[PDB]
Parts: sequence; C-alpha cells; structure tokens
Amino acid sequence: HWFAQAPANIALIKYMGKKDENSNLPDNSSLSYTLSNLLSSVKLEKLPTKKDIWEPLTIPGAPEFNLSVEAQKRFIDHLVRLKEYFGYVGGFLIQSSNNFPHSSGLASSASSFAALTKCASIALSELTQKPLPSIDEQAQLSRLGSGSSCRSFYAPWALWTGDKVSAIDLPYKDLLHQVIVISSQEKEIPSRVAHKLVKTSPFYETRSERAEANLKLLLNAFENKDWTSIYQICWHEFLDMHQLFKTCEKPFSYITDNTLHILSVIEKFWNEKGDGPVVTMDAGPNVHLLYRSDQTDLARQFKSDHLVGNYDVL
Amino acid sequence: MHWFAQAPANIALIKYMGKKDENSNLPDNSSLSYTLSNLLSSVKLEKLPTKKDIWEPLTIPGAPEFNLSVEAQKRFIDHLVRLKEYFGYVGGFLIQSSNNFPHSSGLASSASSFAALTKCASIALSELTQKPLPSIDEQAQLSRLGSGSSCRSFYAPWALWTGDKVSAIDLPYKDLLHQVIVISSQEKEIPSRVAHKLVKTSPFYETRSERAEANLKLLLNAFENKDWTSIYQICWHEFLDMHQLFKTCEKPFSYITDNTLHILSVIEKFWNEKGDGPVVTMDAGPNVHLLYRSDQTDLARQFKSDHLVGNYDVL
Repeated sequence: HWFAQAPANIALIKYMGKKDENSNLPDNSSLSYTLSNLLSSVKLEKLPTKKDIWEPLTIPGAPEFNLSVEAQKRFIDHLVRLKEYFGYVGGFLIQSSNNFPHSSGLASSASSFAALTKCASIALSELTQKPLPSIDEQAQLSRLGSGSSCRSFYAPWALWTGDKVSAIDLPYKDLLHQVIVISSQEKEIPSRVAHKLVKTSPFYETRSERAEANLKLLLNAFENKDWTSIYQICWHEFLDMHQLFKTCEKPFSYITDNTLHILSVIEKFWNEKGDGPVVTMDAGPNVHLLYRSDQTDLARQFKSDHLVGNYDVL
Repeated sequence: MHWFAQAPANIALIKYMGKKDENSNLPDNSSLSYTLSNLLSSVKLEKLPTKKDIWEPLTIPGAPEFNLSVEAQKRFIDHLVRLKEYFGYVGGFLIQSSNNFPHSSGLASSASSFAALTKCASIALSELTQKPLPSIDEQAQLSRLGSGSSCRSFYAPWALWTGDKVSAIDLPYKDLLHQVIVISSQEKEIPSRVAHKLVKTSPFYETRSERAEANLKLLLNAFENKDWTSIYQICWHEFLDMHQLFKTCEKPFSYITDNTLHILSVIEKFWNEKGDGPVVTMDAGPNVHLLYRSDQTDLARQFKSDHLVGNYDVL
C-alpha cells in the first residue's frame, strides 16, 4: 500500500471553476491561504482487478456511509487519468479520509484531489519504475482533476495566475483559522453545480475582471501591511460571488438571515474594535474567519462575546 | 456477566424543549443546564442468550418496579439496539435501570437514564467487541439520539449545548443547593415528550428559539457579572415562556395550577422582601425547582421554614 496527505486551502480571491474550456486556463487568478492543520489523506492498495474502487473512511478508519455518484465519479476518473500518465494498468482500492470535523461544511474536494495526486504519484512511479514527477508537476496534474487542488501544493500562500501556480511570499504567515458553522438547507446546491448555474447571472460576464482588480488591490494591501483593506476587499470578493448565485435565472442562496446576523455582528465588531478578522465564504453556508498571529485574544473575545451560545465554531 | 454505570440528572436554565430540526436533528436553540450530581440513574446490563433485549426497571432497593409503559420501554430498548449496531454487536441484554430518587417525587428520569444506558452499553459493548471505548463527546452525541436532554449529563458542573456540540462551560457558581417543591400531578397528565409536540400549535412557538437565544445571551452575561438577581429574573422569564406555550396551543393544558401560583407568588414576595433568593425553574411538569448559592444555606432554610414546611413537600 501507499499513503499521502495534502492540506486544504481557503481562497481570498475565488477561482470559482471559471476557466477557458479550450486551454483549461483559469479565467481569473486566484489567491489562497494554505490550511496546514486541515488534512485530507489517501491510502492506495492494489486490487487484482483492473478497475478502481472508492471507499471513503472516517477519522478512525471505519467505512463512511456515502452514496455519492458525482463526487465518486470525479475521484475515480482522476486516478484513471493518473494511471494513464504512468501507462499503468490495474485497479486500486482508494481509501480517503479527513482529519477535520466532517460535514458542517469543510470542502474536502481540493485537499482530497491533492492527496490522491500525491499518493498515486508515489505508488505509480514505484510500480512502473518511472521518474517521480516534481511538486510543481504534481500540482499541474492535480489541476486536471480539481482546479482548487493545485493551490494545495504550496504554502503558506499560493498564487494561481495563467499557466502557473506557486507559493507567494506575503506579510502574514501564521493565521488563526475558525469556521462559523451554518447548517445547510434541505436541498442545497453542490459547489460544483453552483459554478455552472452562475453563468446566467448578468454579473457573470464581468466577474473575472472584478476578480483581477480585487487581486491587484489585495496584493497592494498585503504589501502595505494593511489588514483593514485586506478585510474589505476579501469581503467584497465573496459577496460578489454569492450575489451571482442569487441573480442567476433561478436565484438560490447559501446565505440566510442567520448568516446575515453574524456577518452584521462582525461588521459592528470591526467598527467597534477598529480591528478584526478577515472574512470569506466559499460556495457553501459556512463563514471563515482569519486572524493575525497577534490577534489570538481579539479572536477569543469575539468568540466569547458573539459566537458562544449562538454558533458552532470549528 | 454484567456491566454497571451511572449518570447524573441535569436541570436546564435555558430550555432545549425538544425543539429540533426535522432533518439535521440539531436543536433550534442552545440550552444550558446545571448537573445535579446527587440525583443518579443507574443501568445494569446482563447478557442474554437470545438476540432481543428485555427491559426490567427496578426500585431503589433492587426489586422489580411495576411499570406497564410501552412508549418509554420502546425508546429505551431502541437506544440499546442503536448502541449495539454502532459497535456492530449482535445479541440481547437484560436491562435493569434504577434511580436514587423516589418515584413519588415525579422527577424526570429520562435524561440521566439514557446517559447511564449509553455509558453502560459503551463499556459492555467495548469489552465484548474488543473495540476502543468511545470518548465522552462521542458518548454524549450517541446518547443525544435517544434523549436530547441526556447529552448534557456528560458534563459538569454546567453544560452548554449549541448545534451538535455539548461542553462543560466554566461559570462562576458551583455546589448549588437544589430543592424541589413537589406538586402532585393531576390525572391524565401530559408527558414531557408529548408536551414538546403539542406546543407546535402555540402562536408563540415559531418565535420561541429567538427568545431562548436572547435569554441565553442575557443569562451568560448575568453569570459573568455574578448578578444572581438577573439570573433569577431571566430564568423566571424563560420557564414561564415555555409554560405559556402549553396553555396557548390548540388544546390548552397546564402543569401550573393555583397551588403552583401561590408558591411562585410567595417566592417573588420573598425576593422583594429579602433582596435575595433562589433561582427558579420548571420543566414540562408540575414540580418547582429551587437553586441556591452555596452561601445561601441559611436563606434557604429560612424560606423552607417560613413558606414550605406544612404547605408543600420538598426534596
């Protein structure tokens, strides 16, 4: 058997799967923070069969009850893609796992494909006696399965622009990451399906331009040690994306009155303390908080004054 | 052979009330309770040759209790089945549950009973299957499935349940004096479980969780400031809110009676007179709970002497 892990990552500027389906290049650049403590793992074992089998596992290592078709479909196809790259014929039992709380949000997607790419590279390289691809190359490969995952190969910050993904040196490195858990509604639209639906939003056409412009301002804000501007820009950024969800042909939303309540409280907090956490959301209901190394107490204060007894925090 | 475990009862200052999401099973609002470490439920498990469990409640002395309940038994056994399936075990058990508090008192035994069953089954099933024993948090989550209230009994002295997480919260007061004014039940009394269902028809039910959260924020702030007077008032407002739900539903019912009102009124007057008193709460039942600070022993004895003795039974 073979094993490997990869960290999840949270994007300040969203990629959103918006890409040129010709060259497979991203329509706009994306910048993300690597969450080194949240890991996805993948164990691979050969099967006497030529077909792969996917068996997700819970933290302890017991089978996870999961009846997914779409997610499974993509994961298997990526392994097959990798086996083709190495010219390998044979099936593998795939056992993936997360070290984080599970459910209640937490996108495993990116870190899971990164771990699979890493593990299959080790396994396949050994099995076929082929050169093991470099880190940069593995990112490129993982990219083919999950765009977001290519950013999980770099730390602490990853910048994905054009045909290149790499680590980027920015002024804030050891952040405190917390997730405000907002439970999903009855028939929630999957992150990947959201990426397709937003196409009918009148603001979609100009989405990448705004993303690029936001990135330029964001980088400048980092260059100036301007945490307040980082906050405001990332704020506009994720709201921009979510607005796409509610302005398409059949409006939908992850954000609810409950989400708005805590988001509002965070604003009042920033105004009150003159400082606060950087905030962002993905194509889901959870709200992510990012605090500086010197904000541990402020973080504890906000949590005690506004999160305790109202929201679950991861 | 056999396995034995115990769990404490707990009393909520902010009520969960069984108000939960139909699909996620998460509580609509958080809940806060005091762990009553002296009131205990016990569960003994003995393996049976068959595959089916048997429930035989017992009295404090150890003799079979006369109980013809179907609903209570169904829930309790299903919880064991649930636990056995979690461990992947196949086999029946003789379940012997008991409490260290009188039947006549009419105290809710559900919460501590399910916690005890969870703990005992966890031990028993762990050794029988050679699996590791589940952590406290995992056990609480499991117990949560048979009885919402029971997950709070896995922590002390205070437990805060928010979303799918339950934990001990470090609050200023500990070693409280707990007294219960036992008010005899009326014939045809609605069970706690059913009352939680009936309140859906109250016009105030829809907005009940908003008030509970608002009260929780105030209560927590009261604790931080060591403001006992505010804890009293908030808890007062909280339980009266819930009880108003019972009498404003489709078919109004009430555990509170003129007898109850007399003593509640007395407590208020006592508070006005002394400028200090007990924290008071009520569950979906007739009894009235008093909570005093460890430094209020004399005030408590004074109130029991001057207003409880000769009028109400007290535990």
